[PDB]
Amino acid sequence: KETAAAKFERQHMDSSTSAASSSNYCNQMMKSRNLTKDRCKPVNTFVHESLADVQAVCSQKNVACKNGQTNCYQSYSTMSITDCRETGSSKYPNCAYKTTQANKHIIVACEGNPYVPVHFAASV
Ligand SMILES: [Cl-]
Ligand SMILES: [Cl-]
Repeated sequence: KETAAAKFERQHMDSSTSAASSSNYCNQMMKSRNLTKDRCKPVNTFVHESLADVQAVCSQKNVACKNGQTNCYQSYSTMSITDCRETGSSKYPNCAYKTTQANKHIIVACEGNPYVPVHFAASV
C-alpha cells in the first residue's frame, strides 16, 4: 500500500506549474495522477507550491478540523490552488471536471514522523 504521506503528494501536489492555465487542466491531471482509474474521484484540489512550502504548513497555525480533530493547520499565507470537481455531465469512465483556479489559504491534517501533511481538508 501507499503510505499516507505519499498518497497526499500524489493527489495534491503540482509544483511544476504556477497555476492551471486551461479549462482542461483538471481533466488531464486527474488522469495523470491516476485518480480516475477505478472511478471518477468527485473532488480534488492541487497545490501549486513547492513540496517544502506545503510541508511547512504543519508548523503554522493550528486550527480545528471539521470532524473535531486538532491536528489541522492553516497556512499563514495564501497559495496558488486548483479545485477540480466533476460536472453533471460526468460518467465513468468518461470523467469530466470543472477547473477553478484560485489563491487561498490551505488547511491540512498532519501526522507522523516526520510530521507531514496527510490529508487536504479545505481552503479558505
Ligand atoms: Cl499511482
Ligand atoms: Cl481535495
